[PDB]
Amino acid sequence: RKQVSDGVAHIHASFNNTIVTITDRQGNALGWATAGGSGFRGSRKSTPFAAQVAAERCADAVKEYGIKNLEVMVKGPGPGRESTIRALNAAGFRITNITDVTPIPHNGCRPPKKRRV
Amino acid sequence: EIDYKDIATLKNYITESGKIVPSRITGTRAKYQRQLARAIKRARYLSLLPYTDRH
Amino acid sequence: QNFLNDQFVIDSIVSAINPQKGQAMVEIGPGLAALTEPVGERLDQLTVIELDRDLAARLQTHPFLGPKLTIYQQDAMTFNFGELAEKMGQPLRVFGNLPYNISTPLMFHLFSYTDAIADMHFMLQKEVVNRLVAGPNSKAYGRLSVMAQYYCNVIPVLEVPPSAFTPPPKVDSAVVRLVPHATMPHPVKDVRVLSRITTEAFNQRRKTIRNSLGNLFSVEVLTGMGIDPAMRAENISVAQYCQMANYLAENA
Amino acid sequence: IKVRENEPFDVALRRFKRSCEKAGVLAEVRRREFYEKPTTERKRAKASAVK
Amino acid sequence: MRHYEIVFMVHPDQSEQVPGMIERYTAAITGAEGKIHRLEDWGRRQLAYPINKLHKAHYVLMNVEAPQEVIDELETTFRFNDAVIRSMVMRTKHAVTEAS
Amino acid sequence: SLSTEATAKIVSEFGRDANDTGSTEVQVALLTAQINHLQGHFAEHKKDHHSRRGLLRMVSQRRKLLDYLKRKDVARYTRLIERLGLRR
RNA sequence: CUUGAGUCUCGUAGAGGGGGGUAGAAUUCCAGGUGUAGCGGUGAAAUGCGUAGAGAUCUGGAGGAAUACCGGUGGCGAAGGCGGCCCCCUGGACGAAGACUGACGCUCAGGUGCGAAAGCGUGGGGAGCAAACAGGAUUAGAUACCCUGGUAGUCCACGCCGUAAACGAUGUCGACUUGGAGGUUGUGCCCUUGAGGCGUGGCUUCCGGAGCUAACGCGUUAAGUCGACCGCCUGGGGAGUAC
RNA sequence: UAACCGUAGGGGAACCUGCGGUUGGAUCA
Repeated sequence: RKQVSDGVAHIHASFNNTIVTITDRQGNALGWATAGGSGFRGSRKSTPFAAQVAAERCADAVKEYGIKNLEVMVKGPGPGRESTIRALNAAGFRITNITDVTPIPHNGCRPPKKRRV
Repeated sequence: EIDYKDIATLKNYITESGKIVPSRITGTRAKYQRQLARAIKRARYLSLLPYTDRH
Repeated sequence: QNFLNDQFVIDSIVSAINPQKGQAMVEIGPGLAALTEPVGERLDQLTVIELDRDLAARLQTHPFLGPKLTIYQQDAMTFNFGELAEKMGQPLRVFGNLPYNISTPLMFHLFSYTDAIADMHFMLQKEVVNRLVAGPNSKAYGRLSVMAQYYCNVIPVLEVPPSAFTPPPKVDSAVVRLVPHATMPHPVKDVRVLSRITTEAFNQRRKTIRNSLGNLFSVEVLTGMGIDPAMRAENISVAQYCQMANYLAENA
Repeated sequence: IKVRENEPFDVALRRFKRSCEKAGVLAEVRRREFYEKPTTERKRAKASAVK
Repeated sequence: MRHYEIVFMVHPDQSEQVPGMIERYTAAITGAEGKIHRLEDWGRRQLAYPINKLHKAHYVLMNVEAPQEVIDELETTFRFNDAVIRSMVMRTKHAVTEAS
Repeated sequence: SLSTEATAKIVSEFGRDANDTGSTEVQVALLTAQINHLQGHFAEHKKDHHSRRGLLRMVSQRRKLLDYLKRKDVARYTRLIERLGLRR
């Protein structure tokens, strides 16, 4: 019941899952979505056409205000960097600026050895 | 080229990410490529030029 | 899984065990009866513990072994040996080709029954046998040496190459004999404490006991006992470890 | 990476910045590092670029 | 002696001190058997990034020639001076004059 | 390395003539300087080995020259080792 | 005596070394705001973290390690190795007009010194990563690979240890011997009118001729033709072990 | 689970794991 009018939307695009939260201008949570919470779980998610149905769920929780326009914050790779923005363009929302906020360091921390099969 | 104040002749050797353009798509005699990059680095401290772009 | 198949090796183990009529013998993992057959030939009765139902069924139909065998189709890890000793009416002579996987927990399981076991003859990884028997001041000496030697006289028998098994294991094997002490040379009030001291000492074996056992014994206490605080876990005798266990029991 | 356009439309322009960073210098990190594995495979893959 | 080139950026809301700061430094250099063959006031201007907060600072150049000794004295008065946000001074590379 | 006002200086002190930057008497002496001067440098840092390699170079290189003088004019040797306070 | 070797002058390029500063991106953590039932992970899963409010998101703060792009078939170093920007101390290499010394040189058992990483001692530090260790999973078993954690260690100082497939698996120095395409750096010259064109040195890639080679292949940076000095080999196992 | 060398720790046993180097690694990584 605040009517933020316009607020950026973060798209935490990951591999094992993807989640988009339609925060406000300053950066306050107004409504978040989630593939894991979008019916199918396990790992069936991930896929782009699976995240789209997730972020689209926001237009059902963050619609209580009246977002007439909003930007997009895509972070991290994975099947949900495009899908999300698309579903949002159809949901009825607008757009003000697309950008990738993926954490790209300068050889700072030393990543995990991991995987070796 | 050997400087940083000549910020005018630098925005060309970068992009929307302020990243130092390769020498592949420049063929800047190499010897000059070295100098060209050195400027963009030190020049970024004087906030004359940007490091990243998101901030 | 690794079935003993070499005839000469087999003979050598049977010779070492020396089963005599009237002894109550129990084999863990008879498998394809490599030892069961020749041991059983010397006895009137013999008990076996076999998890593989397929191989257990083949023992039962052996024309000479069958009539002699009591077969327990269960895991030896939680088998009540103390109760079996009561039924046989005498301490048990335990033997077997043990899977590397369960060998150490099984040995401790057996140790806990003290009196109920006359002796043990097991095939183990060669490096395990070396640790079991090791004395102070050597690489192989560790918590297992101390605990095993508290409970038993440790007697190396045979070293056995991979080619003796089908399929061959990846490492050398050895047979060891373990004999619970008739008279415990260094009795301990409470073994859990001995277990605790050795764990603490050997988890930091590259530190002096002053450092590794400092949470448990002051330097004054160590000095009073005749133990040098500059020594490391592996320099401390079985006797001294037991003296530390008793101190910690008589004083905490 | 900074998009912005007048006349609402979901054209793209987005894969334009997708040529300098993006999922590349990302997966580059992802798992472990490299050390000797790169200086080598980086100097062998170079051989490839000849013909 | 050895040439130089120091460009100090003083806090945006302390510009009025910039002119005074110059006289001190300059005077010292002259009183150090040195020379000053370059100078310019860039004033205030937007920054690439909010270096040390804000989004603007006062810029000034130099390109002296005084002996390293006396210039090493500058790093101190420069650090212990909240006015100046950032300090950056390169080496000689032969006398630089005009242009910029 | 060394300053011109010094290198071109000393040369005019050991040279049996003028601008004889070749003369052993000269070159040799020119080496002691850069050596003694560096000793104060190596006193600090220490770990700086790659610089000492060059230090040792000029040292042995200097000796290679001293042996020569002894094998070309006995006098000049003992006549120069003093002006440089060498031998220690 | 001057062409070997060296000195002087003046330039050039460089992640060569030692010290001290400093910047920006990211991680983790601490605090607070928004907001709400999931997050994380895998082939799946599970351990784990979540209603004591996570994850996400945003603001402020603390700290440590490493420096995207430039970055290359690149450069410097005796080797090992050496990448942000700045200053201070310092080594070597190369070119050019030249000027100077005058065989002062090459190699080098023993000797001295330098040595990746792991490891060791004392004292600091500790974000990420990660032997040990602990859970979860896989499996016939799984003291593993995989997953959730995680200690030494990795970082600093100072001292020790001296090994590596310390590899070009090819000792150092010098003289000769068809060619082709390229890289990097110096210099001379050319309507220097140009990106540019012609030479002449240093270092370096790839192809390849004669020759060499058991073959693979090496091929002016030779494993070709020669000369000086040094190290080394003499069947496999036992054994780089015992004493 | 590419292998091997060094070094370290661990384990019935080959061997597993970490750190650095190597090609004496297959497939367009």
